[PDB]
Amino acid sequence: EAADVERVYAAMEEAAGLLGVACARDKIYPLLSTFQDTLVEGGSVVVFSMASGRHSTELDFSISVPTSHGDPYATVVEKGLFPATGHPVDDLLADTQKHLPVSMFAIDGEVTGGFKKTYAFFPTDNMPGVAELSAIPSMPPAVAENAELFARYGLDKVQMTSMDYKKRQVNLYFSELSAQTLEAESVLALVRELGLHVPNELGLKFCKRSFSVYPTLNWETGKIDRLCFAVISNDPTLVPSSDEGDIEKFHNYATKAPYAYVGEKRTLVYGLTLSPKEEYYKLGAYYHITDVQRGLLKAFD
Ligand SMILES: CC(C)=CCC/C(C)=C/CSP(=O)(O)OP(=O)(O)O
Ligand SMILES: O=C1C(O)=CC(=O)c2c(O)cc(O)cc21
Ligand SMILES: [Mg+2]
Repeated sequence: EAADVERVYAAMEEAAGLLGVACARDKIYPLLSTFQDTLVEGGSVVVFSMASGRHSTELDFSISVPTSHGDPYATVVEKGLFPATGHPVDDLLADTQKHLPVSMFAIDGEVTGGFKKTYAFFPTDNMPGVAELSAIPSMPPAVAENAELFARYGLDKVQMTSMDYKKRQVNLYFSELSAQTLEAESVLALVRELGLHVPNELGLKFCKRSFSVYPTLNWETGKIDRLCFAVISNDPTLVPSSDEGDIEKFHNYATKAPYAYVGEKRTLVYGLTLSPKEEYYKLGAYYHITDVQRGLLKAFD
């Protein structure tokens, strides 16, 4: 429906406007049109995310895509929206759906850059482990090379994976995390092994509240690029930052970002990302939600 495309895009501009970011329609409209059938409210998920520091001048969007519509990356490449990297990443999404059960897909882009990634959701009652994932031919070798470490910290079940075709990186979204894993002692030990920024008390408190944790890996080396802790909540003041600027900006976004599910509070997903020399903050304000998010809020918020 051409109507849904316009509705979604307008909302995207609205979310971007709050951050002072302009949307490149030539890069966005073509993509929304291609997946116009998924933009229908009901069982669709759409998120508009902001980030601090370096990525403060950008705005990302995530749109769920049912598997019934077919491999999303095969679609964008075939439609000439994105060029094949020529690397294993081009086959990872196809191989994943070829080796494991995928319950849903998702496309991810940036308002000025365009399409950049896809997601592969697995059945909650049948999520793969690190072993099954590392077996995928096109999966980064780093996944297998970090299997022991993951097990040592209770990172086993993965609710989904994402592929960034531009940076050639893979995220593993671990789920069903144990309290032990999120303990301050466990978190510090983990970050130290990965050589990442050491979170302070505020950061540690956020980690403990996390419902999901995801490391980013690459095909070049076996070193994890970064690790992100995600918290889902209806609370608009959870940004784990001591910066007056972040406190104000994230709160503004969390209370004004567009959303269609009027009748309920805005679903928000905050992220604390730790990189080798620093940490930055993220916040996804959901424009479309489903029972999945509703269930997560009841369980972790
Ligand atoms: C349910 C849907 C459509 C997906 C939401 C997207 C999601 C889980 C956010 C992770 S992405 P992100 O936090 O931006 O981190 P990076 O790709 O930069 O590593
Ligand atoms: O945003 C969601 C989301 O909307 C639903 C999820 O199940 C999920 C997950 O398992 C892990 C994540 O890092 C994020 C999410
Ligand atoms: Mg993003």
